[PDB]
Amino acid sequence: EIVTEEQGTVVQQQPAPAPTALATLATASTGKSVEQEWMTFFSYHTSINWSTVESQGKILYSQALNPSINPYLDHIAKLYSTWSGGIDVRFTVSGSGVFGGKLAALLVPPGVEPIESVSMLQYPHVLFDARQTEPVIFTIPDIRKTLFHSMDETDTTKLVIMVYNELINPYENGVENKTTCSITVETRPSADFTFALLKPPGSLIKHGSIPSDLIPRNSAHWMGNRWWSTISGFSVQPRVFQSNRHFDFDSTTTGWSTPYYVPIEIKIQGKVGSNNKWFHVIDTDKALVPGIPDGWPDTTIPDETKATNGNFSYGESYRAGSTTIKPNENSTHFKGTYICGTLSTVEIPENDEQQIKTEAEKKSQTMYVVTADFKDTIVKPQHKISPQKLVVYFDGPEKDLTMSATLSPLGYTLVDEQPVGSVSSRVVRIATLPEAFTQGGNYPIFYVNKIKVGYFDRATTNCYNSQILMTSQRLAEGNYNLPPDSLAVYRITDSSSQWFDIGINHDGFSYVGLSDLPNDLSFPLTSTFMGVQLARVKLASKVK
Amino acid sequence: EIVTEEQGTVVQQQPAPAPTALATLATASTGKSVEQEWMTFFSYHTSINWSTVESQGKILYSQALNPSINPYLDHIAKLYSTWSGGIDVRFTVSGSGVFGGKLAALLVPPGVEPIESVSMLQYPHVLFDARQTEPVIFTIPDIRKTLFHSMDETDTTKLVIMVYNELINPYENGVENKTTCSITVETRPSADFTFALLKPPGSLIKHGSIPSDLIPRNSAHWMGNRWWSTISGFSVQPRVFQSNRHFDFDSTTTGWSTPYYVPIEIKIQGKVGSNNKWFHVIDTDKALVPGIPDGWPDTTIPDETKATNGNFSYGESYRAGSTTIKPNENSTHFKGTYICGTLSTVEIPENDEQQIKTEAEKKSQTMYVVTADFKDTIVKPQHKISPQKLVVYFDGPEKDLTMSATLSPLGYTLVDEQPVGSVSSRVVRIATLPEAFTQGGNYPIFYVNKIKVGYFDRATTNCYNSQILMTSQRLAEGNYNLPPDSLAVYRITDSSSQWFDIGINHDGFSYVGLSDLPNDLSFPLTSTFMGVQLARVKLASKVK
Amino acid sequence: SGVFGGKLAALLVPPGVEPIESVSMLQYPHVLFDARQTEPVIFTIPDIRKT
Amino acid sequence: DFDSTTTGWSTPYYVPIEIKIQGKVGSNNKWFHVIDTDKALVPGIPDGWPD
Repeated sequence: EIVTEEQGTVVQQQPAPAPTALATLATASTGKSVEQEWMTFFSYHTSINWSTVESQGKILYSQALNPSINPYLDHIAKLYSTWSGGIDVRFTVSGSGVFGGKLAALLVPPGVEPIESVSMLQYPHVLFDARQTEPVIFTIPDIRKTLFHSMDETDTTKLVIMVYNELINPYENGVENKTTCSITVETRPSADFTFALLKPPGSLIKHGSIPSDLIPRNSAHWMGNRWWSTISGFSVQPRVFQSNRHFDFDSTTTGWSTPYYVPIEIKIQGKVGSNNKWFHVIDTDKALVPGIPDGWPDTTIPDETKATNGNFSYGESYRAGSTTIKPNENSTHFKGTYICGTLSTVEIPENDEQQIKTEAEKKSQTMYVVTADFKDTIVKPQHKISPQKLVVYFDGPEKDLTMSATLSPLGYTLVDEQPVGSVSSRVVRIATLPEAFTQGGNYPIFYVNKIKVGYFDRATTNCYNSQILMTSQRLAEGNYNLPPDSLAVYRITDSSSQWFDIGINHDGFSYVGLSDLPNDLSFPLTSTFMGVQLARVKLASKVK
Repeated sequence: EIVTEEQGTVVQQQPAPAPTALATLATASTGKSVEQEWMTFFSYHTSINWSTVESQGKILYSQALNPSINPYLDHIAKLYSTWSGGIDVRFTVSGSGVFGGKLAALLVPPGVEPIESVSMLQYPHVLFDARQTEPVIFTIPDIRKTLFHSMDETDTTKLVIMVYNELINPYENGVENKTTCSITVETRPSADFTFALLKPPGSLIKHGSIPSDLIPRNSAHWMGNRWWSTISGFSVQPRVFQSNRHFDFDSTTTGWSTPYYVPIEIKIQGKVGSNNKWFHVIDTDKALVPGIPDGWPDTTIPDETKATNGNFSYGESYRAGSTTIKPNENSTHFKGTYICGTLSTVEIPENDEQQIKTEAEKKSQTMYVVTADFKDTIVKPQHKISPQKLVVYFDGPEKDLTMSATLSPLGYTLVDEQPVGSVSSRVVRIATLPEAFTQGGNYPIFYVNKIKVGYFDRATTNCYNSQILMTSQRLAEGNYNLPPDSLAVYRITDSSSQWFDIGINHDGFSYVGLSDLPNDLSFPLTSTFMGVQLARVKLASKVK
Repeated sequence: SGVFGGKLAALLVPPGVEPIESVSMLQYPHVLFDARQTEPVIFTIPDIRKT
Repeated sequence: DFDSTTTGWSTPYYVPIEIKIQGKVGSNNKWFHVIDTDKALVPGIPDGWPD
């Protein structure tokens, strides 16, 4: 016997009413009419502020065709794996009848990235005046070279709206008297829009999905990559770099820790006649790399020093004013290490010879972890990590003890006026060090955290990060698609009326269209995915 | 001017092709036919194992009508706010022609919870034999007393399948020779099924949604409520209780910390001529309750002791064998406190009189936090927390220092053989202490963690939890609906072939249909939401 | 043997999707043949492509 | 409680109480302790023990 997809004998149940009755009762109270109701109404998309300052050429809107534009389509598309068809877009302009000015509408073919310039108007285009009343509906046709689209495709037709003729106001007093009118954009799926093949519930996607959730909605959720503190600033460098918790669009990592902040479980060795301060780490419980423990800080001491017992000691030229800083003043032998509380617990042999148990009865102490070279007399900085260069510093034991501990990064032994990991030479590599250079008009950036120091009341220093923590987790555990020649763009909007575009390249680093972002930024920031653009295209921004 | 929902003038764009052409190309390569394809095929639901052991009366399947049954309907339902109509269910039985036996199909009205008993067959019912071939399709009609359904409704019609006549096999050798055949259940939305009113994208739900995601899919993600370790066992008590990170279905908490594990930021005071070990906490940076710091452990010391300097010291009758334990052996003055690493940093007055800076140049030390009474000479246990009873223990300072720190719970000072928080009297209340008692045949349970101690090599003790951490976060930040008389049920399935039902009551505590769960349980467990049942109904289980 | 029991489900997974060993895959259109088959079942695999 | 809940330790029925007492050797006292009980709702406390 063969059972088809709907095959089966239907049996009637005794306690069952007449469907038609209840059916209409529903339709009646509910008002149900059509099925894909979203086909019968325009849904908000975005809005445009056309001011009298924007001159001829300025692009005020550039959207590419894609089911994502419509919240409804976007949701349904999740069940399917194919799409095709266009999407209608409605612009509703509302300016004074006294105004003057005209916008231009272009339809750019697929496979060609439009540039912002008047020369764009040397292409067939439609105009609509500022005093336009009834909304205009432009249909973005699905010009494609394939039989249908894949959920991962993004190179489609594009509708661009640009300033044709400057906005004018007869009452315009001058330049410092900007005037502006709004334009609201809405979408409605076109008659020929269609989702195609359904995909089995648990199946996986052979070609990753579009990266639209790599940067959380509110900066309130922007934890760091290096440190766990909440991001509170940016840094536009001509060259960004990092290797630990940094993750690739291919879900690969040159690091030794996962995209999470978990406690560190090491094991310290202590023999007699050895060192009584700096210790070597042996084995580990939780680790991604066979030897190096998950989470182990990716930084090393600035200069070489001897394994001498010491404590905090910063010159007077520090937190007593706004003076400068001299690398000589700070003489904290364990400068540069990462401060992290712990839970100590030494082992006891069946024949406790020395006063071991005496140590096992001692209160655990905060260690000062780090990665460096150790020859029992000197501690030299080594950025090439290995299951050997793992050293901790504190009071420690003396006899032949095998003390195991559980660390938890909390602070950092201050060193200079410069942020943590701002120097390549000091960043713990491991084989290779990922990096992202300036690309024409896009400069890479570092996400600035705030790590705690260890002597100055409750002060802290700035810590650099290669990517928001969520960005790392998603690139890690996810499967995203992005053509190397391009980058996933996001709109960062300030708590005021300031904003700038951030683009993530295939490697995993974020870029910006500026060579330096402003300091004054009401940080309760917000983000919104824009789409995928080319790297050789300067990113947008309305700062200053 | 008034613009309707689709109003707008359509303008034709110059560079645009003929839609009809590309349209068909799609339809042709894609095979697109109907729109709600899920209306044309049965989708897997669940399966039933009918063995020759199950006797007349046993219910093998009891599903209530609800769009959630169908993965497709379930997804679409998210756009809407109303539903109504039935759903077809297909049973496909496959047993040997040599078998014998019959199952019964009932249709229970809404508003009546069926009980498992033969007396159920004294109700109209349909039978299908074990050697049935072609699948049978039962339609669950939507019998309702309202005009339509709300996404939060759950009290609908119910289809029950029960053993009518024991399964038989002529080759059945005996009792220890169980035989069994499979039955697979599938669903297909009925002709009259309909989603009704759409809901504005950002709007909120006035009546919370059904609790179907309160317990994660894999136990690998089951972190604790009290401790952050991964759950690894259960404990069926005649009375469960907790108050800290425990959350209510109303998103309320009688605790003082949020559903997350974040570092603790306190402030210790130290004056001359005071105590040199146990210290009082002053202010705090991060806290939910105005005075008590977020995360502060919810346990207190067992007995009263004097503020004397001490260290770990457990009798020999501990970790040297499998002996018992005497509360006299353990003389660790700070028994019961929570071990947690920290980052110390004392303040410096503009006129450092005493040797303050001398302290500011000292390596931070692990503190032993806890909640208790303090009169500088004696430390008595007090379960009624307040911004006063916050005391820490360690070496600390002596002069007039205002030392601020940042804690991080890592361990626990062992005390007895019993798990943490297993005693009401010791659990830090605050005004009231939530609890859940046995309910006829359902006994409340505790989720068992594994917290680290502080002296025994790398050993640990069991820690109790009132709810999986995710459960807490969701009840916290979410909006779920559940009639107090009922409880959200979940199927916990062992890595072998063992399983038991867990029901969460409105208060937030989980229950079980047994008075004691087995120890041997391959813990890579899995969970799957079953629905909402009454509390006066013993939960299912196939253990032993 | 004609005395056995059991069903086997067949399904076509479109391109760009990797199947997994889960019953979830059955929450998709599928036909099924029985262990006690008489005459062979022929499934014809369509060539779904965008080229 | 209205939901069959009881903060107590005994059932809504009056049934006999069964306990075990500890006989003291090195002492002459009249008050004895109870080791354990056989029938109980709450492990440890006998069902029906006075209020």
